[PDB]
Amino acid sequence: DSCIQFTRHASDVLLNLNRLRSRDILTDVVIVVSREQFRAHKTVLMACSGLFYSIFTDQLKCNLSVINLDPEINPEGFCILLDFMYTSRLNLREGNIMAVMATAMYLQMEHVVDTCRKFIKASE
Amino acid sequence: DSCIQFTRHASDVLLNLNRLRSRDILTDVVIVVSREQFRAHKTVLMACSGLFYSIFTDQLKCNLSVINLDPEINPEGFCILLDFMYTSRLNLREGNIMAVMATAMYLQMEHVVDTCRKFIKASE
Amino acid sequence: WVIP
Amino acid sequence: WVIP
Ligand SMILES: O=C1Cc2cc(Nc3nc(Cl)ncc3F)ccc2N1
Ligand SMILES: O=C1Cc2cc(Nc3nc(Cl)ncc3F)ccc2N1
Ligand SMILES: [Cl-]
Ligand SMILES: [Cl-]
Repeated sequence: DSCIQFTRHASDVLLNLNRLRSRDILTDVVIVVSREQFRAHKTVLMACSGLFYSIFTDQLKCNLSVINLDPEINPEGFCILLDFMYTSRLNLREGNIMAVMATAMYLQMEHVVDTCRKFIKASE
Repeated sequence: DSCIQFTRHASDVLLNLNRLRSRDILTDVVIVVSREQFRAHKTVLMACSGLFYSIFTDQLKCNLSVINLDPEINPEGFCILLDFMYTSRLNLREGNIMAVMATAMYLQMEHVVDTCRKFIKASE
Repeated sequence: WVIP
Repeated sequence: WVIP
């Protein structure tokens, strides 16, 4: 086509979606990771994770307001990944990289799994 | 912080939100612009438009599944802006620029209003 | 704004 | 991935 494109649009949209999350505006699901609860927007989770895409495209699960993750999932790892979904920034540290990578494999977030593998390989 | 950032994340999120819109997945509002109907995600509309942000933060309007726009709004202008919200690309043409600018002023999409003003000024 |  |  003959369209023009606003370079910062996608980043500005994501920043606003994170502001809605902060302010608990139109959040429509609670993700439970053992004793912790995380509120989020189903559409953002589906856009970022192959696991959430499969969950919320299921005719029965799409209607659930609470999703319980596998008890082996670390809440801090999930929190770091949820922040990445809404900001593009990943708080990867020596002390959390194994939990983050395991969580990203479970959530099916291939780009995160890729950078974790690379950072682990560099330390070996 | 000491975060790393995935450059293409925001663009990939927006591309996936547009794929959900295409496939009518988790759309939760119908915007009526005279005889036409447009299905969308309330969160994407709020992230892009000052008018939708004000509508869906209102304690009564946040619960509506149908929103009727002012009868003076042109459906093609709205369609072009809805596509911009989900893609960052604006299909601006000599034949639609006045309707697009009027619609962007009503929707409170300041960056679009800015480029329309500039393209109009260049033709004068 | 750019030409994509 | 970059240093933001
Ligand atoms: O690593 C990842 C990230 C990821 C996100 C999605 N999300 C969607 N995919 C499509 Cl094709 N349309 C809409 C979506 F919301 C699916 C698979 C995967 N795998
Ligand atoms: O030209 C524009 C585009 C636009 C979008 C928004 N959206 C939100 N603003 C904030 Cl501060 N937090 C969350 C949001 F969804 C408000 C005003 C305006 N004016
Ligand atoms: Cl990813
Ligand atoms: Cl805008």
